[PDB]
Amino acid sequence: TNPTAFAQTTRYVKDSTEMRTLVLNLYRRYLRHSRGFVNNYNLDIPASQVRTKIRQEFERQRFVKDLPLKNVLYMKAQMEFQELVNFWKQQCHVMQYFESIKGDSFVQKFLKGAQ
Amino acid sequence: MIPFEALIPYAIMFAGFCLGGGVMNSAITADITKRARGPNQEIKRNVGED
Amino acid sequence: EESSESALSKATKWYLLSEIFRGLYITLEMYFRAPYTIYYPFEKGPVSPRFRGEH
Amino acid sequence: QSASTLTKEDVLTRSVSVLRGFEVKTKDIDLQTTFVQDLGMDSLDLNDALVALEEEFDVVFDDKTANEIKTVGEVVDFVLANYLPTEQSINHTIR
Amino acid sequence: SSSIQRTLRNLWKNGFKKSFKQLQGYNDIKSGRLVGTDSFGNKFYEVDDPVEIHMRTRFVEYTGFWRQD
Amino acid sequence: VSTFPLKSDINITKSGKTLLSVGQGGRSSRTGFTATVFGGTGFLGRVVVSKLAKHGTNVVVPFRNDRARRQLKVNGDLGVVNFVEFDIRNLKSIEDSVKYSDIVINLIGTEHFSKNFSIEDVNIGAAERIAKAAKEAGVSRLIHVSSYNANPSSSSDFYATKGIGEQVVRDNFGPDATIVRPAPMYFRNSPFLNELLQIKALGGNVIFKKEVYPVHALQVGEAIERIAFDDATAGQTYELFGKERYSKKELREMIKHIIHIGQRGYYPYSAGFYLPAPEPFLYAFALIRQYISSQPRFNVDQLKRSHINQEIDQSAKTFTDLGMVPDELSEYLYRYVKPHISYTSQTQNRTVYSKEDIEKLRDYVNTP
Amino acid sequence: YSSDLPTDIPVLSKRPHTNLLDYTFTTFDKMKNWARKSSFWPMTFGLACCAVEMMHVSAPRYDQDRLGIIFRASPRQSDIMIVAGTVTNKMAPALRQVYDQMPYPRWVISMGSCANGGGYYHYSYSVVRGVDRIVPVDIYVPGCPPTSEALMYGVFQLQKKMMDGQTHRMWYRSY
Amino acid sequence: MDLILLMLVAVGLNIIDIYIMIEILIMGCTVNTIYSASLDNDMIGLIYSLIQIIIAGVESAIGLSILVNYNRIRNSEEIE
Amino acid sequence: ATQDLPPISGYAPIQWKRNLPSRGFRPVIWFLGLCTATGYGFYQISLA
Amino acid sequence: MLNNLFDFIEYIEYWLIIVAFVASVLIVVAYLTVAERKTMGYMQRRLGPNAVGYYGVLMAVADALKLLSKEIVLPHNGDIIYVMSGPLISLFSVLLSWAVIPFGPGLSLLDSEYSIIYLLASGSIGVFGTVIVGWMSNSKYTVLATVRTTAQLISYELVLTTVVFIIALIVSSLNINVIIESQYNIWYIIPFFPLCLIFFISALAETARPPFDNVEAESELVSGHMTELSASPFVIFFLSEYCSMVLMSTLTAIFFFGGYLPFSNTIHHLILNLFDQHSIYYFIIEGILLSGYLAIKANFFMFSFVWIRAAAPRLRYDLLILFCWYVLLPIVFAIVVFAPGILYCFDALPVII
Ligand SMILES: NC(=O)C1=CN([C@@H]2O[C@H](COP(=O)(O)OP(=O)(O)OC[C@H]3O[C@@H](n4cnc5c(N)ncnc54)[C@H](OP(=O)(O)O)[C@@H]3O)[C@@H](O)[C@H]2O)C=CC1
Ligand SMILES: CCCCCCCCCCCC(=O)OC[C@H](COP(=O)(O)OCC[N+](C)(C)C)OC(=O)CCCCCCCCCCC
Ligand SMILES: CCCCCCCCCCCC(=O)OC[C@H](COP(=O)(O)OCC[N+](C)(C)C)OC(=O)CCCCCCCCCCC
Ligand SMILES: CCCCCCCCCCCC(=O)OC[C@H](COP(=O)(O)OCC[N+](C)(C)C)OC(=O)CCCCCCCCCCC
Ligand code: SF4
Repeated sequence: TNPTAFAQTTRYVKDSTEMRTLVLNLYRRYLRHSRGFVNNYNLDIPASQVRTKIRQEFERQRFVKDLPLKNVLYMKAQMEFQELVNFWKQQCHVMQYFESIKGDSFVQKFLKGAQ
Repeated sequence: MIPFEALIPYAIMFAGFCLGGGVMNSAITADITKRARGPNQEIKRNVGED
Repeated sequence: EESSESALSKATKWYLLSEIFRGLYITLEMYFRAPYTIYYPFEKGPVSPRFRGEH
Repeated sequence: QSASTLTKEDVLTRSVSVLRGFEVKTKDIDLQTTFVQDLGMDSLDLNDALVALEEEFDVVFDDKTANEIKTVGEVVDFVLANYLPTEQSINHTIR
Repeated sequence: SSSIQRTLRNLWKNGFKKSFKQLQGYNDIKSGRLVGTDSFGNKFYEVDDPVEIHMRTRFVEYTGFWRQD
Repeated sequence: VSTFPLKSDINITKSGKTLLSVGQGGRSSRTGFTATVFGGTGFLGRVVVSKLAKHGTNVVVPFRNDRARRQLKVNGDLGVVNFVEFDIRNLKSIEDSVKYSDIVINLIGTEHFSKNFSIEDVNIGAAERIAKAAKEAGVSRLIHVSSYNANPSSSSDFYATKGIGEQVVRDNFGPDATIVRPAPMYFRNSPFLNELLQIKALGGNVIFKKEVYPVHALQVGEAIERIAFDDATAGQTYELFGKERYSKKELREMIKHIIHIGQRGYYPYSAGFYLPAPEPFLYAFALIRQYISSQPRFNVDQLKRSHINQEIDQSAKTFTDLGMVPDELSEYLYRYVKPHISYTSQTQNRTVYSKEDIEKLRDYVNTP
Repeated sequence: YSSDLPTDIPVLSKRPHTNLLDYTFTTFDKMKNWARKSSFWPMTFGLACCAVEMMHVSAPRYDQDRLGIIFRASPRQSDIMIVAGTVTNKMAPALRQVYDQMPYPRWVISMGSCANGGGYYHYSYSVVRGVDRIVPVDIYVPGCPPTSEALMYGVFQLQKKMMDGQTHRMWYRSY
Repeated sequence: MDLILLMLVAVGLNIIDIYIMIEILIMGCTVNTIYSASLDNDMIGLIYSLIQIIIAGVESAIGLSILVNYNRIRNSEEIE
Repeated sequence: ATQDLPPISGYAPIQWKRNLPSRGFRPVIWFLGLCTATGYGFYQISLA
Repeated sequence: MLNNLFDFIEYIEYWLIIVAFVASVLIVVAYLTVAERKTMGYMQRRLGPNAVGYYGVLMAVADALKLLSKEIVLPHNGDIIYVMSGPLISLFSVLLSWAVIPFGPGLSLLDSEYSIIYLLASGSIGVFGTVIVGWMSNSKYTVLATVRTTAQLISYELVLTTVVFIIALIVSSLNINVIIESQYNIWYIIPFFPLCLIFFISALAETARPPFDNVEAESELVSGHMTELSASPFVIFFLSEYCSMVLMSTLTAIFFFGGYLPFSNTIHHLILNLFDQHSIYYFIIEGILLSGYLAIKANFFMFSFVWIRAAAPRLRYDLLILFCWYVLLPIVFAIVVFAPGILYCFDALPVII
């Protein structure tokens, strides 16, 4: 058998320096394919907004220290990339991904039953 | 056991051909014979007794 | 060279579609048998006392 | 046809404009201008610039080069040596 | 069970009025012995015809002429 | 939208009922309210009914078209959406719709007339009848949606009947009736944008010169939701319009570039994009199709309204009185004309017009 | 700009025929309703064990083809959508897209407990609790699975509702 | 209009569009042969017309194969 | 008596082995008839 | 009135003759769709349509009326040119091919010495109209079906054309009526039994009928070129495909079973001797009789179209290409040399008379 397009073999990285390079390479691939994401998924936003969204997700995991968490985060980030480029995700899922987003006071929540 | 219900559409298809042939053979032959009777309408349509 | 049929025997079954014509004949036999269809809702398929339906 | 028409002055000029649209410390960009020191780009800003410079020149930096790039002049050198016009259909050339 | 002899035989037994009703809802002209009639008015019949197939020995006549529920 | 459209879990209606809410606001939740949306199968009713049913408000949708109402049931959970076969010439059916509702929303209104109903029957006769039937049934809140240029003394038979309908709603239901005056509404399958997106628009040199303040249909549907669930909005008139003023000539030309019909220098002129005609011909053709065509075409009264521009009543309340910011057509124009773009289909690269790009295109359109 | 509206005119489904045009558009409606009921072309959308019973309706014992029922592969040639099987979250967008591509008039039949409300898999993380959360449903056929006769009865109910359509008399008397 | 070479605008911008022009141009010669042969009641002209049609179809196939192989050369990697 | 059981003598044996016996003439005969028909056909065409 | 009314019928008479000709062909095509399901149903031990009209006689009417009452799917109202031009070319091609079919001696709308060429030329246009549906279309199943239509056309076109040319060579004429009348003493089924099989095999491939239904393979390409077609564009293509089945069945009866010639000359004379030839009723009966002979033979081959569909599985089109080019073409080109050699040996080269 052969792997699908844009598939990477799973490997457990044991070097933080080597892990950092692999993350930066993948981050570039997300930016390069940003215009492809707008084309395939027929998004209503420019590719510039897509690249901004990509950076935010990479900035969330900027300060993760543990190496085992880095590998699982990296592996899951590769799977998502292979999913987007190959057009396996349905267009509704990608549209809702950009649909994501001031908290009320104590009394405001108290009046409506709070959470 | 001959299924007569299955043979009904073939009977209508058979009558489809017979409709075309029955009309074409008679309508065309009559018109050719009618127009061969004479040089005007009073001879083509009317039939003399003699 | 180790076949049991002559060249003309195998070519006659081949060119004249021997087994294809047999399959047509088997199909034509079914044309003269009683069909299985029942006329729902005027007729109902068999049911058993163990049947599970509306509560 | 299938050959580059790039000069060192044009590639530098187009590189400076694409780098000017970012949030850099200084707008005075030359070949010796470093990304980390002079312009002040962290890990993510640098790769945003590289992809931006990719789209401008229709080139793709290799992973080995991109991780090790320091100066603006290195980018201009890379574009001049690696740029190729994209292949056209069988009708664009002969017709 | 699909022959025209069976249909003409059943057509003669039922009469035109009953057979035309079967020609409108049943799609098949059929005859049988009256077995009963329920409280809604349906008439239930059983067939002694030797050429009837297994699951077709019992059938209903509905009260309506255009729709049967 | 939001996650819970209420400021509290208890709401006492002005009719005296106390309605409690259960759940966090999903499909399985309830708000305790029963609402009746007249004209729910229409363009705006589908927006309004969807917003009410998604949060658990029981919606009674009186219908005359059996096929058009089927898609409304998907909006709410089991038992939330209810249908009543009705006619404005039938009084028993109208009472049955409002018999249990605490809120009645009236979206019934036409710009045309037909063999069975005139503009006076619908924009006045129906509105008056529904308001009175609502009052006899003890409905706490009535919401009536007129047009943007409602005026009892207007030259347009649509603007006049809409203006009179505002008066009769208050004269029957009382001073507490709420009135909404939406501007031309843009959305998917929007009647406002549909005529601009049509190719063979005859007599556009006259029809498309009207200026308006178009407003997002989702906000108009959102505003009505705010009004029904806030009793401080009773007896008030709301003018719901966008901040920017557009003329249909500008939008018609802006749309042309987004649809890329101008990619060919000949095709728009050959395909009938421009169909100039003298106004008397536009009058005769509109008059003729009023007694020959069976489908509502551009009628005589819409020809008159093409000259009248939208006038904002300054004494009425706006979106800011409801604590909402109006949307901008520049930020929504592309995605609603996106279905009509010819080739698209990831051919080479989509031209996604951002909010900034739409305004840049508007200047280019206005440049001679 | 005065008006005067009648008060006791019955609804369309209960309005009798008064003049000649009431009979003319009723005849126009009946012929079109007769054809659509007669040419009942469902779309092949068998998802799970409820599809086996749908295949047995086409089997010689029941032979839906004798009623004019033909299964079409493409949504363009179909006017009935029979949801026979569990609708999962991974399948729901595909199901909605397939439904949206049917030209009107279109009807939807929901067959079996999975499509009706989730059934055995109601409390599953990957199951839609009823196909009527995604598409409008005209009739619900119960059972796990519904028998072939139970499905045929559901079709007969839909054909009965289709024969009551008054689309062209609606234009005459309601518009 | 002919002397300013208006026909150069009517020919499409693909190599296959040049092939169609050649077929149309040759077909003009055959129509002229058929027209003259019929007026003269001469079967030698119609024999000529038949020869032109067969020969014109031969070069259409030979030219197509060259264009077919030309496109194959571009799609030569064929790593699949 | 209270359970479904096979008869004391058991059930008669059934047929389960393949039963598709060959039918028709030998291929030589079919070829000869084809040549016989072709020869007679062209004889009538020749006469006409 | 009177005289003006009577000779106005004479002014419109031939149009009614054409309307009756069109009506007769459409009745067979409409009820072939019913007959196929009835024939397949009983072979499959079901009934087939018997609930739409009395015993199922209105099933064809319901299918057309329901499809004619459906919305047409297209991106825009002005995009009718895309998915309507193809169906019309296919329908006009097969309908024009019926102009040369004689229901009796001289009863063809078009009679000419090149009726055979017109028949082959007209049907070749229908092949073009089918491929137009995949006009740079974004539907991959329509695109995949267009490729297979061309592959099948290359397969059958040479064999079907050459077979008809051998029949025309035996009579030395390209007039269809002359070919029918040349079969008085012998039906070409006996001298050319191999060619009748090859003609029918070619007809199955031309009409995209199973076992050569690789174009509209439901299990492979959902609906083939019809996957995007709904309402009127679907009826026209469906109507033209079943018109082609009737045409090729009637051509099988013409080229090999004597066309309209009677099965029994003795019985044909017995039936016609009851009617006076000086009365118009003789020519009605003769027209019914001769067309009945053609109808009976064509009904059997329309039955055979349904019969082969219910017995044989589908064959891949790449195997169809090898079958037509390696097997059928060498055999047919052998007979095109065989037949003139036999006739010359016995001094029986054909002439037109
Ligand atoms: N750009 C816009 O759309 C504007 C809207 N408005 C007003 O907002 C309201 C909502 O209209 P909208 O949804 O946008 O588009 P619609 O034209 O679909 O609104 C008409 C609604 O009222 C119903 N209706 C009309 N006449 C009758 C009648 N005799 N009997 C029963 N029902 C009738 C219709 O029922 P059915 O669906 O069954 O036909 C429909 O639901 C209208 O009253 C309109 O005048 C005013 C300014 C701008
Ligand atoms: C008359 C015109 C119509 C039919 C023309 C063509 C018929 C077949 C010719 C080739 C036969 C062949 O090649 O024969 C080869 C085979 C058998 O030979 P085997 O395998 O060695 O037998 C083994 C040894 N035995 C000889 C002891 C049995 O025969 C067949 O399978 C004959 C099948 C015919 C039955 C169906 C008849 C109706 C078909 C449908 C018609 C519309
Ligand atoms: C011109 C274009 C081509 C022709 C197209 C023809 C298509 C076929 C027509 C559709 C059939 C249809 O509609 O008949 C089916 C309908 C459906 O009845 P239902 O809905 O169940 O209610 C009816 C039953 N009730 C009311 C008790 C519940 O029966 C009818 O009501 C038929 C009754 C009227 C019969 C009048 C006959 C007058 C003579 C006509 C012949 C000269
Ligand atoms: C000279 C006298 C000429 C005889 C005239 C007839 C010629 C026919 C040639 C057939 C050859 C063949 O069937 O070829 C088979 C080819 C390829 O098969 P293959 O891959 O080579 O395997 C077979 C080779 N073996 C067995 C030696 C290993 O494809 C097929 O399966 C074609 C199937 C055609 C069926 C069409 C149905 C028609 C029904 C007709 C009802 C009226
Ligand atoms: S409802 Fe029952 S039979 Fe139907 S798909 Fe679900 S589990 Fe299977």
